[PDB]
Amino acid sequence: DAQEKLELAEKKATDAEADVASLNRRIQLVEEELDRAQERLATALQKLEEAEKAA
Amino acid sequence: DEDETTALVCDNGSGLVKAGFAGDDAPRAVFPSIVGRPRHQGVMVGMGQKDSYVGDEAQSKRGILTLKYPIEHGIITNWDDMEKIWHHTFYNELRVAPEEHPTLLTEAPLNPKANREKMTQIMFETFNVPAMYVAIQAVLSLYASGRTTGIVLDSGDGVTHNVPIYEGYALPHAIMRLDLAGRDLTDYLMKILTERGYSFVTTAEREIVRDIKEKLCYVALDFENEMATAASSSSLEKSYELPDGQVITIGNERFRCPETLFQPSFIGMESAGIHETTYNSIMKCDIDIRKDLYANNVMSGGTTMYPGIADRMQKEITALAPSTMKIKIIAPPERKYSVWIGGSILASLSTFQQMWITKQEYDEAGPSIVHRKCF
Amino acid sequence: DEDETTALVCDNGSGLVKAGFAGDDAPRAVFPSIVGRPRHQGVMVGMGQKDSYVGDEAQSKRGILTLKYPIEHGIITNWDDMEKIWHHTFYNELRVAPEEHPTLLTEAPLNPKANREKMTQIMFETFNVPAMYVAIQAVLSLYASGRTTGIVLDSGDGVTHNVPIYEGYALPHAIMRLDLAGRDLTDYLMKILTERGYSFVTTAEREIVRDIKEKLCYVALDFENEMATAASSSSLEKSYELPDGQVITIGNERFRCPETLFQPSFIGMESAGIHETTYNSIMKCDIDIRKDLYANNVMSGGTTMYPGIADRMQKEITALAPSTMKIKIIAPPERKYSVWIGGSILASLSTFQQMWITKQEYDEAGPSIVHRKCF
Amino acid sequence: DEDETTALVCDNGSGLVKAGFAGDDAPRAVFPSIVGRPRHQGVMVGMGQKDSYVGDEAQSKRGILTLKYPIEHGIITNWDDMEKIWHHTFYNELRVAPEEHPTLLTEAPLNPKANREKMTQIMFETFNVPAMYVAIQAVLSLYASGRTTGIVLDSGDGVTHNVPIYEGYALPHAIMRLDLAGRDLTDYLMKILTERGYSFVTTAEREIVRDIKEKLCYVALDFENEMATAASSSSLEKSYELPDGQVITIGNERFRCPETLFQPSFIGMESAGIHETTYNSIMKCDIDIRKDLYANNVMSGGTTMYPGIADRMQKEITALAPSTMKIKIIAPPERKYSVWIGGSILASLSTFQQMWITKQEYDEAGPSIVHRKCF
Ligand SMILES: Nc1ncnc2c1ncn2[C@@H]1O[C@H](COP(=O)(O)OP(=O)(O)O)[C@@H](O)[C@H]1O
Ligand SMILES: Nc1ncnc2c1ncn2[C@@H]1O[C@H](COP(=O)(O)OP(=O)(O)O)[C@@H](O)[C@H]1O
Ligand SMILES: Nc1ncnc2c1ncn2[C@@H]1O[C@H](COP(=O)(O)OP(=O)(O)O)[C@@H](O)[C@H]1O
Repeated sequence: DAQEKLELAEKKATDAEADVASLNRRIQLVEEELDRAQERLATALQKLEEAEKAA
Repeated sequence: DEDETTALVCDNGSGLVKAGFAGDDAPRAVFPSIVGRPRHQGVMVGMGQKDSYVGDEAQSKRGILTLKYPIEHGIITNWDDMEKIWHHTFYNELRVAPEEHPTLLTEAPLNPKANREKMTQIMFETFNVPAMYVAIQAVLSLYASGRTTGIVLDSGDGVTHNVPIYEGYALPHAIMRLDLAGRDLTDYLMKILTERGYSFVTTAEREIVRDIKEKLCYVALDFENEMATAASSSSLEKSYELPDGQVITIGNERFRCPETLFQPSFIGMESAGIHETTYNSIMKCDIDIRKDLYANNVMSGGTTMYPGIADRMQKEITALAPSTMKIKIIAPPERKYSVWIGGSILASLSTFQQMWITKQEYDEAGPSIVHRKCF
Repeated sequence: DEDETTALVCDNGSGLVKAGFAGDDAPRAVFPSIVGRPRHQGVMVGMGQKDSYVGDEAQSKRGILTLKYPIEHGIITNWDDMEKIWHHTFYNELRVAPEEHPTLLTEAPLNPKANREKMTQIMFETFNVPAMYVAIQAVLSLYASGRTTGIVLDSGDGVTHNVPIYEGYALPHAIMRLDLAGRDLTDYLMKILTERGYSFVTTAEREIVRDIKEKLCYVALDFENEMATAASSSSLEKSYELPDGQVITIGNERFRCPETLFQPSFIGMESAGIHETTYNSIMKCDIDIRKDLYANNVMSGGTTMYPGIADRMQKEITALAPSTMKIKIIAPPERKYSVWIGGSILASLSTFQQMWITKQEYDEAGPSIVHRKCF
Repeated sequence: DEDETTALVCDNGSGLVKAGFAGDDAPRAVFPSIVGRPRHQGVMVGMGQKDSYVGDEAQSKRGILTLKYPIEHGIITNWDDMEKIWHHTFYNELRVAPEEHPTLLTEAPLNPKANREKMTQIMFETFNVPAMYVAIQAVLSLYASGRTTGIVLDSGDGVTHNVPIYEGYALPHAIMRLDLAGRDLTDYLMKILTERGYSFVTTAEREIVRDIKEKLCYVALDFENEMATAASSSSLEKSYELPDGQVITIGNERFRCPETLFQPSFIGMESAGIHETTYNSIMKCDIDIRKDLYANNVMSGGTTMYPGIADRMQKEITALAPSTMKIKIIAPPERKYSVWIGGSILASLSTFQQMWITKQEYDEAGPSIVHRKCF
């Protein structure tokens, strides 16, 4: 029972960790898309400056 | 004793045989791959003494027996002894036999052809199995691990294969066959324990050492730090009681033996080590494959039970691998028993029911059929 | 999902296929013009796995696939692969069955006749489209770019067509079709990346080089001065992330490849380059046409997406052109999508509804009807 | 020991180094491209024993050495071992000190730039050679074969460059570089010999398999029919004497090894074979060139010595080629030694005496000079 609870707790940890990792992958994918959105925003804003400058 | 009309599964190596029936998640029993024979002439009447001992009988009576192992670095050469082992396994102890069930046996991907030919032949001709299927250990290792993609580190008794699979396909040029496994680690430990004053020469002694290793030894996350302390202080030693009343303690030898996997030069082997062979099985695959294999490094077989191996192999590969990317090792409780489990999965999958050789096709074609029907 | 029988529009090249519906301003989906096939032997079972993969399926599973495209230098030679691409495009991503929607496909003005004829046949016989119309890519480029007059510089994956149009009329004697394209740039870049120590010889590697080119390469305005510093310092290098976490840095190769457009001899082509070729299309037109073509050089297609290309082309053309005359380049953001967009426009215009081949006229005449009804 | 200050020629392949002096018709000596190192702990005192062995020393003492090749797929990465090989080659065995002789080295045209730059740097800075010239294998092969025009398909140990030349001119857009060479053919053979019960995994074993291959293997002009009988009977097997008194015979493995030249998929490469690359190098050249390259298909490099290769390659191209055209293979006994011979021819031509970099220009410019003065 300690061992089964352990396999279950270890599984919970494995799956929770699988999700710590899946979440970190999504966080980094989203943070990367965010940083990229912000790089692309800074670019869009710089290109906006070029467009306004063009205006 | 069983009434489930399913396939039977066995993983047969140079040390142990795992066996049970397909559809379950574990072997029913594990037997030594041993046919034991007396090494002494009996004198007294009423002392028993068999002409031969099989599996666990041979191991239990080993103090007075010579123990023969039929499998040489993954290949069965002594088919007669394996037939005895299989009879005992199936008929006497698992209480289920091939005569009434399809049977799946395993081998390494580059195992010499004669092995799969004899495994197929013995089940059909001496056990009268209705059907056969010789499986690839790499396939089974990933099924049992929940993967279609990954590196299989199948560290067995006589050979470590190191073989990648991607999306269910083999990547054979990236296989790093290695002549280092659990039996070589046992032989090395016998020699370094001899250095400590406890010589081990006989096969019964080899079995004592294998027991010491399995309970006392580890690889270490950081070899040099454990070594420097263990080689300098008794605080790193662990005791084992030998079956004669002596007590043996082991210090840096406790990890130097297991270290051989990372440093094969310890036993005179020409090899880069298990972590570089793992790295090359990933690196020799195409660049849109490499990333998935790095993230899916899968342990199977035994030796995977050494403390520090799942953490160390991940450390050694991530240290060689590029940054940002996640490197992960899969090392479940099914460690060392996962090949058998994979065999159960493959044998029972509905997607596999057309892969079986029936005792129709076999009888007309002969054992060469294994190359037409299995792989 | 549409509330009207709007025409379906697809722009199919040797690179990618852009598809969507008439009346929109962008494709609903973009696919590589690829059908992928596994190049490895399956080892595991119950893995799914297709005989062939199409479009994005082929790209997502590319690690083990050889990827082939049906279109060479603007012409479909493998209609079976285009049929698969179109079925996927229309039914899975656009979510439409062509049976209830007329379809507009495109080709270059001097594209061999078999292209427009086979495209017409497949949409009428395998998709049962109610009507067909094969458009001129140059027409579509002019609508999308806001012109009736100018030189269409598509410089695509297949060919650069260089075609002058005045007041919406072809000036075909002045079309300078040129065998200089985006697919040759991909090939050139990998040869110079080989010089740097990075080998790109497999399909996955080829597509990676294409991706490197698209994100890192440029033409700039002065090759020799740009090379003088790019060849002397790491300060002009840019890192590209390879899928396995490793990187490649690219230096003067970053522009030496794109330079091929101005110097076609880099890929063994007998040509003066795109600026002179554009100039010649203008010079082969009457002098009362030339003034409007000089002032309206219009970029479409792809490769026109290299930094410095609109500005270098204006410089290189004005340098060949007579003085007094104003030379200008139109290079809209509708780059790479403008031919598809023009397709959407031609299909949505009321001025085009009489131009369709119906699935009546088609069966009475056969697919050769396309040469009487389209252009 | 020479009586004239002739140039030296040294053909440093990924396999072996052929070397001698310019103007001759053969290398004076052949050394492996190997530096060997002991993989064992010394037991006896006063035994001499080197830290590293070079060339023929490395093979002579190989029983306990791991043998490494400084050159991988044609490119030098370990310049220190190259310097050791060159010092031994030039000063101990060929008896030509480079300080008194100009030196010519060889390489594929797409061999990454570091190769030609590092080789030039070492001969000028560690050997003080008065002049240098790094030559291209395609040039060298046509000179050796008596041609100005033809396809050079160098099926050597490292990488195959497949380069067409017409009237002395490179036709670079038609170069098909393939990541398949003799070293991979050997590796394939080792895996299939393992399948037959002969496992070769250490250096001594690897060098032996290469020797077995060289004496026993052939291409077969019909793989499937040859395999049908090779796999069925001992009548198509050939024996080899192993150094330890054991023997090996080879059956279909005898031809399956070279078959990888026609089927690169055997080692995991995405390629249709050396005859498709040869075909494409002819086909991608101008239409008035194609006829001359079909009639002048030049086999070069090693592996050209597998029986039947000269004929199978003519058959394979003829099968792809248009009718009317004459397809012909050039395959002199000067095979495998053709690059060295071309070096001898080229180094001594009056037409080449202006191509040498002197050790003046070298120091003013540095080793990067090779990219301006040689190729
Ligand atoms: N606790 C352990 N510590 C160290 N090594 C182990 C341990 N358990 C298993 N191994 C090793 O693995 C071997 C058995 O694993 P296994 O992979 O199931 O062999 P096989 O594939 O031939 O059936 C043993 O010989 C032992 O040397
Ligand atoms: N930034 C870029 N740099 C270099 N080449 C580009 C860039 N963008 C587009 N191209 C190239 O243009 C081609 C796509 O042109 P496209 O007009 O969309 O094909 P199609 O005519 O069939 O619609 C590809 O070869 C692509 O690599
Ligand atoms: N009879 C033969 N059979 C098979 N392969 C051969 C034979 N002779 C030579 N080769 C192979 O060719 C390679 C030698 O490459 P080589 O062309 O000589 O490079 P280099 O021009 O620099 O000397 C080795 O892999 C060798 O085993």
